[PDB]
Amino acid sequence: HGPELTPAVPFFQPYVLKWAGVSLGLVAFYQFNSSYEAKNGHTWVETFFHPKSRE
Amino acid sequence: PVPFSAANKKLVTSMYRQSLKLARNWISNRQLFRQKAVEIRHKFDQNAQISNPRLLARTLDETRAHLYEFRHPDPIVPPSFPGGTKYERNVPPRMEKIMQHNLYEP
Amino acid sequence: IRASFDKAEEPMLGDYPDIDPFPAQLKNPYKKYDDQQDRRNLEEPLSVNDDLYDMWSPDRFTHFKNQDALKYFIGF
Amino acid sequence: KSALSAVLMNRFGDAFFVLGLCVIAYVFGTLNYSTIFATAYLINTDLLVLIMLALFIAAMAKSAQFGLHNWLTLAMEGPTPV
Amino acid sequence: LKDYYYNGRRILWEIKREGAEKEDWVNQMYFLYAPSLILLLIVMVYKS
Amino acid sequence: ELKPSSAIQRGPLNKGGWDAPHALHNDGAIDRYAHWRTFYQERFKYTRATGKSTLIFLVAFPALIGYVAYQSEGLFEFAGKRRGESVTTR
Amino acid sequence: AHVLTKDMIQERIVALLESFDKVNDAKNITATANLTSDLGLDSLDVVEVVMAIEEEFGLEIPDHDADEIKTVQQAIDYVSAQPAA
Ligand SMILES: CCCCCCCCCCC(CCCCCCCCCC)(CO[C@H]1O[C@@H](CO)[C@H](O[C@@H]2O[C@@H](CO)[C@H](O)[C@@H](O)[C@@H]2O)[C@@H](O)[C@@H]1O)CO[C@H]1O[C@@H](CO)[C@H](O[C@@H]2O[C@@H](CO)[C@H](O)[C@@H](O)[C@@H]2O)[C@@H](O)[C@H]1O
Ligand SMILES: CCCCCCCCCCCCCCCCCC(=O)OC[C@H](COP(=O)(O)OCCN)OC(=O)CCCCCCCCCCCCCCCCC
Repeated sequence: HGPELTPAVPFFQPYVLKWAGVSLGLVAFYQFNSSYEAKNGHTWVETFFHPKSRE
Repeated sequence: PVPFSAANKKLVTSMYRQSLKLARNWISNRQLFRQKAVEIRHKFDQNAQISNPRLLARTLDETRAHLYEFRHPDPIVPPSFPGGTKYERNVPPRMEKIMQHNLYEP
Repeated sequence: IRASFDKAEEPMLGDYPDIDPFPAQLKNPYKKYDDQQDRRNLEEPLSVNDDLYDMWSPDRFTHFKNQDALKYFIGF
Repeated sequence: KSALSAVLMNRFGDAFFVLGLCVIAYVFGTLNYSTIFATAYLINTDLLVLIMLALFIAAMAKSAQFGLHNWLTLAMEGPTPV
Repeated sequence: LKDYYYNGRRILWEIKREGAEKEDWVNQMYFLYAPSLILLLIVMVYKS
Repeated sequence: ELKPSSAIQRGPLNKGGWDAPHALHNDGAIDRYAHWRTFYQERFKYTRATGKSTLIFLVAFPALIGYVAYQSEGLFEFAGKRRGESVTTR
Repeated sequence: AHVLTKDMIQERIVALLESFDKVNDAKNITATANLTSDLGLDSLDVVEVVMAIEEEFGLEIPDHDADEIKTVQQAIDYVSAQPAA
């Protein structure tokens, strides 16, 4: 009846987990910096930006 | 160029094949086509009693030319055959196990 | 041999068999080849400029001569 | 071979659209529809003939006019709903 | 020993079939190369 | 009486590793055709078709687009122009 | 879908031959029958029936395989050799 089946596959493959986790972490981190900018006037990552002054 | 033979038979059996098939795709109607098919059937039957090689070859080569001029752009082909539209859609892959090229990695 | 550029590369070949170029499409489809798709037997000598006479080459129409067809096209 | 011919016809038209796009970004300094249409009536007409001829060769290649019609008929090797 | 491992793996522990395995490069390409590259992305995005 | 030393122990060279089984059936005709095309230059000779191609693509076409490129250097500005305004300079 | 079998090719090729008229008669037909000699055909209405049998099955024949189906049985297994119907 209907279509013939093939064996069962798990949904959360390792690449699904890896790519989804990295991109969701990057979007969450971007929203965290936009959260932190409104409270403190500056990004959380520009805390770590320490270049010398131009003069 | 040859009287009653197997090779002259080969030649004009294939020529009758060709003119029947070639008349097939000009004519849309069924009974116009079959009037025409009985007509060139008559044309083949008025010949085939010639015993000369001279005018047998002369009639042979000019009916080859007369066959050449009434050629068609599209031959009617069935689609799963090499002129057609279903030809080589899903060629089944041959059953082959994997040959390996590296000792360490697949 | 047959084409003018095939004639043009005649003096450059040496130790090379100098095939008559024949288009791979205008071969019979019903003769069984080793590859039915390319219409080629397995050790058959390849022409110079063989990719102009391959199956993957242009379609190379059969019904009109090309000078005739240029006359008809510029005509219309 | 039919998909190859279709995409190379379209790519002919794409080359002419890249030409017209370069002249758009040169003359108007932008690509936005609002700025280009706000300032279109002022621009010289030979410039606009050059731009619109390049964009028309693009449109003529994709919408399949007489110089370039060969790929529509040669796109029936794809299936019916395609 | 490496020779006896990999030639047995090619012809044929040897007589099993499953997928959990780590090849020699995945230790310092997923855990050092890839986070350094994502770090490079983040430094470019917030440096912009 | 001049023989390299008794204390050499020289032996054969091997590349080492695994002999991968043959994934590809060689074609003698394709290999001969491709070896003929790769080394085409050592059998290349000057002919009339060669001379036509050499003059057309090495001297004629460079001279043509050279003439076009030097004639048209400071001709065109199209930056901000209007109807009735020149777009060339000379 | 639609399957053919060899019963069907049999009762179609014999159906085709009983409506042809330049055969000798309608009951010396069987699978074993030479079209040349048994059914009294000339060398060109064996070609008219090759044209009829190739339009009948919806298939097409090159010239070097039309010639050799001279029996009815060779015709039946030759038409059964192809996947198209
Ligand atoms: C491996 C490649 C190496 C790299 C290639 C780049 C090499 C540079 C080559 C291009 C080359 C032609 C060479 C011809 C032979 C080609 C040989 C090819 C290889 C042989 C192996 C183009 O120079 C000429 O090109 C002519 C072609 O049209 C043009 O002539 C016509 O006029 C036009 C009026 O506008 C018309 O528009 C055009 O239509 C006309 O036709 C001129 O534009 C130009 O004079 C070289 O000339 C160069 O020479 C120097 C003088 O040293 C020039 O600067 C000078 O410097 C002081 C010095 O004394 C002078 O005091 C000073 O006054 C001057 O400023 C350069 O500026 C340049 O000119
Ligand atoms: C001024 C604007 C208005 C102009 C209107 C009139 C325009 C007329 C000129 C139109 C030119 C269109 C673009 C030409 C490229 C098209 C390429 C193409 O279509 O390739 C098709 C060809 C397969 O075609 P075919 O085998 O016949 O059909 C298969 C379907 N069964 O594919 C192949 O065979 C693959 C191998 C050949 C690929 C093409 C290689 C030669 C292409 C030369 C084009 C050169 C263009 C640039 C010339 C100037 C260079 C300085």
